[PDB]
Formats: sequence, C-alpha cells, structure tokens
Amino acid sequence: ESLRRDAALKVNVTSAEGLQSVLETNLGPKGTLKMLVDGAGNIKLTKDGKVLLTEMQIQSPTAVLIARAAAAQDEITGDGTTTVVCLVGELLRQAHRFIQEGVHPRIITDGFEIARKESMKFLDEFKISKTNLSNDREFLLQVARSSLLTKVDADLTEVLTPIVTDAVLSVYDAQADNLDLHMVEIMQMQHLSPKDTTFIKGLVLDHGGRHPDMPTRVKNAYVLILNVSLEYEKTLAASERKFVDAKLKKIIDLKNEVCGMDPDKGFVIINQKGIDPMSLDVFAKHNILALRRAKRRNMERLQLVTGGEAQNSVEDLSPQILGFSGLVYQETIGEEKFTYVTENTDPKSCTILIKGSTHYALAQTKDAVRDGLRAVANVLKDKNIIPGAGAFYIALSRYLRSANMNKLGAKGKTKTGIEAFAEALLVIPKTLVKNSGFDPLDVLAMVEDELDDAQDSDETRYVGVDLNIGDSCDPTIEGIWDSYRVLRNAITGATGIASNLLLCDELLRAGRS
Amino acid sequence: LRELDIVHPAVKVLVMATEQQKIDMGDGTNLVMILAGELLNVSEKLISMGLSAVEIIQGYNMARKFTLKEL
Amino acid sequence: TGRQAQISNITAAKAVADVIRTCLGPKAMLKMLLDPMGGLVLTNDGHAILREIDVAHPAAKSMLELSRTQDEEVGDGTTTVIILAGEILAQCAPYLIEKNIHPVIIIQALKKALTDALEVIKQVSKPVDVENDAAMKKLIQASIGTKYVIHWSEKMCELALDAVKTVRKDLFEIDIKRYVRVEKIPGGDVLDSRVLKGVLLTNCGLFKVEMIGDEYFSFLDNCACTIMLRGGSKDILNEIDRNLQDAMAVARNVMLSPSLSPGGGATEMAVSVKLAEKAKQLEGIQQWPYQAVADAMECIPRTLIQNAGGDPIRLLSQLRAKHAQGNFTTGIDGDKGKIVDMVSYGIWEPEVIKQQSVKTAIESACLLLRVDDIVSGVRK
Amino acid sequence: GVDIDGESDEGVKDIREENIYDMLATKKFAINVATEAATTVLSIDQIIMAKK
Repeated sequence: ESLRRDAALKVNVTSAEGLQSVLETNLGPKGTLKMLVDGAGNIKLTKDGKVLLTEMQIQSPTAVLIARAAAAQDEITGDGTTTVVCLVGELLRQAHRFIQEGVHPRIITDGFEIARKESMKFLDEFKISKTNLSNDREFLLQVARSSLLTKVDADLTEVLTPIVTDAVLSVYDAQADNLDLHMVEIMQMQHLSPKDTTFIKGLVLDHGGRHPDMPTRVKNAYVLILNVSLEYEKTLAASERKFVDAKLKKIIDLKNEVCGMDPDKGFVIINQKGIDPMSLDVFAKHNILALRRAKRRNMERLQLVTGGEAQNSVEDLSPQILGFSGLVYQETIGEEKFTYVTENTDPKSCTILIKGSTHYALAQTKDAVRDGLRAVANVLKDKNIIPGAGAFYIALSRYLRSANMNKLGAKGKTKTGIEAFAEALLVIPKTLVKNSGFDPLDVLAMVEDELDDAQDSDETRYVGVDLNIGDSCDPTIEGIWDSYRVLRNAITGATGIASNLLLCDELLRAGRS
Repeated sequence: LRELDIVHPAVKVLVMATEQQKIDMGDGTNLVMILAGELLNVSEKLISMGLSAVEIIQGYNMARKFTLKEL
Repeated sequence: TGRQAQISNITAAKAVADVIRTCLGPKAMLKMLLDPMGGLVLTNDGHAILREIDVAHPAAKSMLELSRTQDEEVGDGTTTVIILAGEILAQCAPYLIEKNIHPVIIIQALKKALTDALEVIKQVSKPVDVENDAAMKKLIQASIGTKYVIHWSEKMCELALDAVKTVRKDLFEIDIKRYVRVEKIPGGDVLDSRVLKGVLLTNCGLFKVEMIGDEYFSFLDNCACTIMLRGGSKDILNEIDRNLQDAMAVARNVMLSPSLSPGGGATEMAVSVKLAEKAKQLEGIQQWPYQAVADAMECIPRTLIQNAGGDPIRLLSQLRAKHAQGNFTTGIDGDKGKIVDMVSYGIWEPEVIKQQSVKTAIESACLLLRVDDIVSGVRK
Repeated sequence: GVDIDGESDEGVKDIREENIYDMLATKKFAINVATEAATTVLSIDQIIMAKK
C-alpha cells in the first residue's frame, strides 16, 4: 500500500500560530493589557510576559515550550517578549511559500544559523559606545522613559523617570557594582493613587508603636538594634521587673553618652517582641521613639542600612551599635505605622514607595518598576547602547539583501532560508505602526525611502521610527535605546525557538499515565 | 455593587473603582458611576468609526487637565 | 413592535447601503450574488442588484421603487444616494430609540434641512454658457471616465450633444427630446458613424440609398434628428446606449440647471461644513437632530476613501478644513485619494444632480420614520 | 441653576438662596476615577484563567 508517512503543513502550525494574533495586540507602547481573574474576584491586569505564558492556560501544547523558552527572556530581558513570538509566526507562513514547494525543512535551518553569525557582524557596527562612568543622566532618562511608555501611561512616566534613574545610581559606583539581590524592598500597600508614588533612599519598617505621643517627624535618631524585648510579663512579679528597670537605665545612660540632650541628636529603639504600653510612658517623657513586633529580616537589614551593629543583650552597649539617619518620619495608615528612614550618610540600598487602590493597579506597577529598573541596570553594565525604535530590525533586513552571493556565496538552496529571515525582521516595526492607527506598509515605505538616501549621503546616521507622526526620525532625538545584552539573547533565542518548531513534521500521543 | 454578585469580569473594573472614591472622599459615588459609565457609552460611536484607543485615551487625559484648570 | 420594529427597518436600509458604498466612482468595486436557484450575477451597478434580490425586510422593498425614480433621471452615480437615506436612519439611534425624539420633530428638522440644503446648493452654483461645444464636450465625458469608451467617446459623445440641441431649443426652454430615433447597427468599427440632419425613413440637395444588411436609407427634407450608430462588436450595443442614450440626462440637466457643482462626490464636502455652521444659529430643541444631519453628510465621501484605501478619520480632518475655511470649490480626488481641488480635476456636475439626490432622500427618509411598526400575515 | 419643583416650565432657579452646591474635592476626584476606569476597560485585551 505504501503512502501513509505524513505531510508538513499548517496543521502543526495551528498550535504555534495561536499566540501570534493574541500577542500581537499588546506589542509596543500602544498595545493593550491582559487581565487574569479568579473565582474569588481578584484581577491582575498586565501585558508582561509572566502572565502571557506561565499564567496563561491554553489547550495548545506548543505554548508549554514557549513558556519554558521564555524563562531566559524574562530573566535577561523581560520586556518586549512578544517580539520573538511574532518572528516565529511570520516564519511559519514562509514554510507554505518554501517548504510546500518541496524544500526540506533542514535546508531553511541553515539560513537561521548563518543569519545569527551575520547578525553579530551587523550588531557590532550598529552599536554605539558610551561611557557609563561619567554618570550622564541624559541617556538614563531616555532609556527609562522608553521603558515606562511601553508599560505605563505618560502620567506615570514623568513621575517614575527620575525615580528609577536615581534608584540604580545609588548602588552604582566607579566599579560598576550593582546588586539587585540585596536591594529589593517592595512595599505592597493601598494608598491614594499610583500617581502619588514617592522614592525613599532607605529601608521602610512596616511596624510601629501605638502610643499617641510617639514623635512622627524627627530630625535624626540613633537606631539601637535589640533582638530581645523588655516588658511586663506574667512571670515573683518584682523579680522580672528588676532586670527590666536595671537595663532601662542603661538605655537612658546610652542616650547620655551620645548627649541626647542636644535637640539635634535623637534616640530610638526597636524590639522583636511586643512592648508594654506602661513602659512607653518613660520613652514619651524623654521623647524616645519605640518600635515593637519587628521582623527578623528587617532587623538584619538595619545593620547595613543605618550603619550600626546588631546587638542581642541590652547589657552590652557601645556607641558603634547606634546608627545614623538624616530624616526620620512616621506615618499612620490603618492599623500599622510606617517609619521612613532616609537621608543616610552612605545608603547601601533604596526603595520606591508604591501607591494605588485596586489590586490590578498595584500589580501593573509592581512588575513595571522591577522590569524598568532591570532595563536601565543593563545600561550601566553595557558599555555599548543600541539604537532602538526599529532601527536595528529595518537596517538588518537591508544588509541581508545587499550581500547574498558576494559574501556568503549561497548555492541557491540556502538563499531562500536567508531571505525568509529578512522578511520577518520588518514584522516587529510593522506591529508598532498597526497599533498606532497608521497604515503599516505606507509608514515603513517612507522609512525605507530615507534609508536609500542615507546610503548615498556618505555619512553615518541611523533612521528611526516615529509612531506619533508616522515618518522617520533620529533614535537619539527620540530617546528610544536598547541595551547590548537585551538584543544579544533576543536574536540568539529567536533562532532556537523558530527552528525547533519547524523541525517537527509529525505529532503523536502516547506514554505512561 | 458590593452586595451584588456579578459574573462578568470585564465590568468589574467599575466595581473596584468605587474604593478609590470612598477612601479619598466617600461621597459622589453615584456621580462617578454615571460619569464613568457614560464616557464608555459615548465612545462606542468612535469605536465603530474605526478610531484607535490611542487618541481616545489621550483625548480624555487631555480634557481632564483642562477641567482642573477651569475648576 | 413599536420602537423595536423601527430598529429592524434602520438595519434593513443600513445593510443595503453598506453594499452600495463601493459602487460609486471610477474605482467602484463589484458585488457577487448567489440565488437559491444557483445563478450568479457579478456587476458594479446597484440597479440590477436591487431588482434581482428579494429582501425579507419590508422596509428595504421601498428602496426598490426609489431606485427606479433615481434611475429615471440620470441613473449613473445616483444609486448610491440611498446611502444618505440609510445614514439618517442610523443617525437617529442616539435620538429616536434613546432620547425618544418624536419622528415628526425629526421630519420638521428635515424640512428645515432640505430648505437650508437648497440654499447651500445655490452657494456652490457655477453657471456656464451652453453655446460652447468644447465646454459641453468635457461635461458629457464626466460619466465616461468609468468606462473604456473614453478614447472611443471622441466620435460618440459628439453625436449626442448635437442631436439634443436640435430637439431642445426653447419654448421657458422646456421641450420634448424624446422625438429622436436612435438606430443601432451591429458589427463594424465604433469609429464609423452617420451624420444625418432630418427625418429618417423643399429644395432637397440629394437623395441616395446606401447598402446596409438591416434596412435601406431614406432622407426626408423638412421645413427632428435621428442617430445611426455602428457598434464595434456584437453585444457592445448595450453599453453604447448607456454612454449615449443614457448620457442624454447630462444634456437635459445642463439646460435646466446651467450651474455646475463639484463632481465625483466632492459637492457634499462644502455642504456638511456649511450645515454645521447653520445649526449654531438655530438655537432650539431641533438643533441636535438638525446638526446631526451633517454627520450623515460626511459618510458619503468616505466611500471614496474606502475605495482609495485611505483613513477616513485622518484624511477628512484636512479635507473638511479646506471647505470650511479656504473656499467651497475644493474637492476630493477619488482615484488616489488626494486633496487636489476640483478646479484642476476638470469635472463638474450640474446642481440638479445633488438637488434631486437630497430631495428624494429626505422624502424617502420621512416616510420610513412615519411607519410605527410592520405586521404580516394578513392573507390579502 | 436648575431646580425643578413647580418651576419646571421656567427651568432656572437661584442656587444661592437654595444653597445648592457641589463639592470641589469630589469633582476633582470624580474625573480622575472616571478617566482611569474608562481607559482601563479600553486597555483590556483578553481574559486569562490560570489553573481553573
């Protein structure tokens, strides 16, 4: 009978092309947002790649591999993950143009690996060198603005642009040392609107004393780290009060050693367990702030923030234990009080105070800040900054069409594979124009007209894409820029994901349950 | 809307939006639901005309700053 | 039932109007139809489309008789006028079925709209003398641009303009042009024609009989004109009458209305921007349904933008600003969708083209509003 | 202003003697919540369900 075997056609494509049109709408700054609702009513609204795949449930088994392959995209980049998906979707339709004519799927895979080596040759000349040791905020505000406009609106962009710039600059130094593991400090709370968010240069504590006379706004204070607590317990009762009253005078004597009588020198204590409100009257007469119910993670961070030392027993007291703070403010919201400690001499970490009301409003700005801070973090690590606004994708397609048999010297079999890759390069700037309302083909046609004049101009220039006006522009004037490591793994990861889906000509179902 | 059980997750945006008004003020809740509900009703004509949400969102944000100047 | 029955009537004319949106202009598209019998009819003319289709909506049946009246006058380009009647019905959705506006109040607003429209028609009035044969030559060639007989019209349209002026003359100038007898001869070349002044059957010049497979030739000297047409093909005679016999409406419209209006859907551009200005001076309850008519006027030129593949939202921003500020003589190029004005576009249409278009549209729109509901099953 | 009891024919009434006024802080926050909620619905793309 023979025959049988199998045919490679759109049946295998329907699984991998389903996410194309789904992820095409949210691509770019003009894109939309996807929501995730549970049975309890909680709604998380964001377009970030975390919910697009891992938190998305679909009967298509291809999305499982797309979600697993996105683990490297979220860690290294995390922004614009839908661009790689649109690259694969265009190459799937190119199979019916090529593979359907009798071309073997292995033939077009050579064009992807050759393009990867040729992309690095073009990426080296296309990148622009910049000195990050000069602490220039010109490009830092542009890259941050380009990341915010692609996530939040223009109102949240103006506020968060200087905040994110100065957040990473605090840890950044002449040695280019930026550690995001030790500095996280994400405050999740509902207050005012997300446009009211503020920046803090130090750790914020989520606990506070309920005593009414506790000073809120204090010029400065000396943080005394204590892992124990001195209060009245059930315990005979005078035996435990003797150890508390004796160590209480040592706390007062510690304030006298630093000369606490000076209004320019304050004093503050913190304890892990609760504090007897009867003992708070002593701290109120001396204008001493008290803190109870402190977390173990927060107390360990105060040693590296305030600059003091962590002490267990109250019997041991030294001036080196007390820290320093330039500003101390305590705000009462709800049943908890938040103490703002900032303006330290040498802060080792900072935080961005989050505001909002609804659950989706906080989650929208929760990932946007961490992804926006990671985008500008690679700018300090990358000595070369890549022009954005589709300048890399459009100019790369022209480089492949110019040199084909002169440099690579294709025999004609791989010529279709190297050409199909250039067809998908214009899809990413094509989706940007479609979301802006302008015609995708007419706008890209005017951009290519300037590219032809740039080759005959005998000068170094880069042609950008402006979505508002719809004509060519300068990526330097526009401000859209990309880090070197962002497009390094993006082009490399795009060749691996697209090749793995094209090599599967047959699907079966079997295994162990 | 607090006591009511709504099975449509899309319209729940206006339900949770009341919390922003209750915390800031607590009054004019009926005025917000009528205003916010009408802005999405009059925008249905612009959607049928083929106008993208880019100028629609920018149009409301541009007129919002003009209203604060008149107040 | 009641307001719900009128909603089905609005969507009935809306579905028909959306089909003929692409039927206007030289870029006009085509529509394919499938009957239960299996026959297919592919044409760009909406005349045969409404006749072959049997609609289940009773409101759409009234548009069939309206198309016969519009085709009785001109017939070329007047089929899309039904869109204006459909846009008014869709314009009443925020009013009729929402604000509960009474239909007669809307009809009374249409009476003031039809009256103010004729004043705008007289504003774009551009009279021209009919004694010039070169001026009248380019006038009849306006409707020829939609056909391939353009370069063939050199020896064609000249025979129609000379025959009408003989049977027109004056009396006013009202006369009967139906005394002309046009004979069609199949086969031969389209360039071959017959110039004959007289009656085809005192001091007669000569008498002769030619050789024609159809009939012989006879001359009758009077103290009336006939046309002998020789087609370039067999069945081409059907399209020849559309470009000559049906083109006689242009010669009839220039005699009744010597004035000229912007052609190719460029007339209502200056009408929509002017109607919005006349609404601000009304200052009454009817102002809202009266001003909303201008929103229905701008939907007609969008058919050209849909044919030219442009964006009707962004393109009309600069186009409507030219008619409301610079001058009312500006127009829209239908071919490429460009801002080129009607001055260099070289095509102008009589005022009566839009007069009979708006008049029959308002009269057909009010009758549809006067219908409360529709019942069936009377078994007459 | 507009006060309708028996005056519906006239349509206008003095709000100074009636002391009918609107809160300014409410209107400032009304247009802020209405704009934020209207643009949020327009930004919705597709509903996502995770393991349910």
